[PDB]
Amino acid sequence: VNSFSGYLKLTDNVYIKNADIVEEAKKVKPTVVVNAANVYLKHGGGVAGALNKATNNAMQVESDDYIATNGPLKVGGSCVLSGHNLAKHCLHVVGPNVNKGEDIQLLKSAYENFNQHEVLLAPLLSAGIFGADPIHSLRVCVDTVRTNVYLAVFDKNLYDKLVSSFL
Ligand SMILES: Nc1nc(N)c2ncn(Cc3csc(C4CC4)n3)c2n1
Repeated sequence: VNSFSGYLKLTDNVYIKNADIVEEAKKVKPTVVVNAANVYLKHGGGVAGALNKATNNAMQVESDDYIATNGPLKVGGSCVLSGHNLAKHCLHVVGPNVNKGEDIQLLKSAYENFNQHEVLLAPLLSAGIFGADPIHSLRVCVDTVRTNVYLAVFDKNLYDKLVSSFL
């Protein structure tokens, strides 16, 4: 038993809700919140900009030190950093950005990072400003993630479309 509430159950291990990942995180304090990161951990907009703002820019400060030490992530890769006031940990995952021409097949590699964590609150990778089809992203999530994932979908219209079209 865990503290997530109001989710619809899609599969054995995948759950979905129309919600603000920022407010969902501050209420739940999940062990892991997933950020829709880029390779530079520049948290300027979308989910990343929202999460970073909610941390009072502490996420960005920590991320800049990470990059200065380690260099950029790979597309499809991830790193674990602090969750600040939102979660114990933040798993920064780089899905391919279609608006940069990145290969959508790396979306499966991106979701594989979730399997290193037993339970996660997450957005749909490569959705929103990353330019992928959120319905494809949901299918890849369901077919790749085996751990327990709670997906927060900000847009109510999109949430209803994801549920109604789910096979
Ligand atoms: N659940 C939730 N909460 C927010 N506050 C929010 N903002 C943008 N998106 C959609 C989204 C999913 S992946 C993504 C980035 C790759 C660009 N953007 C949001 N989803």
